[PDB]
Amino acid sequence: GPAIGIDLGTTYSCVGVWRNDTVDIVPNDQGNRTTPSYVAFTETERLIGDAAKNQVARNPENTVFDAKRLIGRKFDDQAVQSDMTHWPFKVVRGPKDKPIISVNYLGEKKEFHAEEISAMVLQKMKEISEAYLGRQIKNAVVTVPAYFNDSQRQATKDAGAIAGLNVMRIINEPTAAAIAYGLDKKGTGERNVLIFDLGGGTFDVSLLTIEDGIFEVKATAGDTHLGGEDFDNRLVEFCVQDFKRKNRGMDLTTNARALRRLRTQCERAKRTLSSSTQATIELDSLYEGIDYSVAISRARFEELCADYFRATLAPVEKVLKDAGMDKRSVHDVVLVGGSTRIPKVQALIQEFFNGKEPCKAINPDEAVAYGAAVQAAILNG
Ligand SMILES: Nc1ncnc2c1ncn2[C@@H]1O[C@H](COP(=O)(O)OP(=O)(O)NP(=O)(O)O)[C@@H](O)[C@H]1O
Repeated sequence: GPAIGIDLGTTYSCVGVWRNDTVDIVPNDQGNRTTPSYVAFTETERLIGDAAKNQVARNPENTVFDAKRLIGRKFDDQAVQSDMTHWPFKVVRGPKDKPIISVNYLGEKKEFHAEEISAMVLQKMKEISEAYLGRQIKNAVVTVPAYFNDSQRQATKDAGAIAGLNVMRIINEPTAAAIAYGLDKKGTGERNVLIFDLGGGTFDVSLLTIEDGIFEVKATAGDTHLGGEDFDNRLVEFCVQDFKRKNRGMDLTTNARALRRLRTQCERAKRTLSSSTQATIELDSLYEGIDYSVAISRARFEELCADYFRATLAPVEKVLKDAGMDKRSVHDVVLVGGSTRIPKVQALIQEFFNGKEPCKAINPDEAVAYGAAVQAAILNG
């Protein structure tokens, strides 16, 4: 049958298919090409994606996200123990030091491995692809960060198997982006490719070398706690303080629904600021019947995340140093991840590369899935 390519992201997942000998990115039920990597359990149903993410404030203990931060890892890992302190869902020690997510589902305590949560997200990707292609799908290529170990790779493959997918190969995310642009066919000799990947929760910089279609990850650097979510946090913080001074120090964070309405609008304001210089937040009866509105400029947003945007350049320096390579030696600079849509992030990378135009023709949050779909087709014959 036909083969698909899946980008199983920390915050958003994306699937690419083949129609008429080309790659199509599968739109979900909301017309979006990316789906939140969220699952939720209630007394009557399980919710996936947007439906799960939108009810997070109403059901925090049973809304699971960030399964990618847990997949193939051990319960006692310092990274796992640190992440657990910011999660409202319960994580316990299972046998063989395996993390167990503990929720309530259909009126009973239910346990899940991180790969069972990721399997739900992968099953949703299989469903939308089947609806889109009008046929059964099993063959897939699933991507992972280049730094993932054998345990994390195997657990991602297991998530695929639990979802009913035949995982033909687990490939690296930066390699998938390079494949998406046909960088393994661009010129003669050796090709140096830098993948600049800024998504919802993570920042990954990878330096690859290509020679005669063979890819080699030379160096990787980044921050697993730097993404679009942190930029929203800065906008949310600004609006929370602005409501305090407008309303005698009143704190809207005490009301989960009010904070969620604000956060939802900060996310949309941020997205508007990638195409417009002005964004408007206007929320009637936000907190204690008090109306809230604010005009947020692109300059203000850039000023609020000034430190974050600057900190993206250090891992670019780290990959070039680690490989003993100069920035002028890079033949292709590839923009990957939804947060690379931010004009200031684009301007900073281009300035660093002395005006060099990046590879950005493919939607940055779709490139990994696009590349995974190309690889899937090759492997499927
Ligand atoms: N037009 C836009 N302007 C600014 N940010 C955007 C825009 N569109 C999407 N984003 C951000 O893109 C992020 C999701 O990036 P995406 O690359 O889809 O996540 P991912 O694949 O799960 N990677 P990650 O979270 O790092 O592991 C969210 O924080 C969005 O707010």
